[PDB]
Amino acid sequence: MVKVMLLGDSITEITCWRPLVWEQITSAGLAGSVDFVGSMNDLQPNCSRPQGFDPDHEGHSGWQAYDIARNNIAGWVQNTKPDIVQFMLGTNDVNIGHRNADSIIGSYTIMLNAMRAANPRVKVIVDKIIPTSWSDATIEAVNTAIPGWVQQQTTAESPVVIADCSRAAGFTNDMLRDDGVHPNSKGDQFIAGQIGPKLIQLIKDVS
Ligand SMILES: CCCCCCCCO[C@@H]1O[C@H](CO)[C@@H](O)[C@H](O)[C@H]1O
Ligand SMILES: O=S([O-])[O-]
Ligand SMILES: [Ca+2]
Repeated sequence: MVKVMLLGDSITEITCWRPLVWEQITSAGLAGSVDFVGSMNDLQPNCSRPQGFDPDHEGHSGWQAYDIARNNIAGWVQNTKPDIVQFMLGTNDVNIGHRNADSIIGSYTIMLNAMRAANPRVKVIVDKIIPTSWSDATIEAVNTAIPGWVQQQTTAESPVVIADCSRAAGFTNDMLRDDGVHPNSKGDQFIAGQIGPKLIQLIKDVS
């Protein structure tokens, strides 16, 4: 099976886009070919769970890319050896850590280095980060940086592709919960529509 790790923070852990992506995989005829991997397996009870849903993920509410890069990622990828890694991180670096864009892209680099050390053929999706309701400018600065980072980092052996979940790709405030940070059902549909097709293409590419 193709092993996929859905790495992230609360936007991965406590949201419902992962079931939608699994549905897409199912619809593509790939549910028997795909194993979602990771240390966590919680899903909120208000999400519409497809039957057969693979609940494993590597989402952690409140965790920062800074910390994950330095303390956790090597363990997680060493334990699971994913073929594909999809992530959105950085929201807590800003809102909790008060870190800048240079910090966050640096932490990206350290995470990707660890993913590749575990698997030099890993295929990676980096998500441009959803906006906060208040259009946090350091989040946008990370988003403006992601394409250059990808250009610097992507290789034929280990491609890095972008799932653009940003303001600029259509993420509206109407897609946020009342806390101004997490996607509501509309934002989950949007997220799943950006990630799911890139993830399906990568799955198909895995040898
Ligand atoms: C720094 C932000 C860290 C994560 C805060 C997560 C807040 C999640 O909030 C929770 O969402 C649930 C639905 O998903 C609701 O059922 C709960 O009542 C609510 O507390
Ligand atoms: O969860 S509903 O507000 O889009
Ligand atoms: Ca699994």
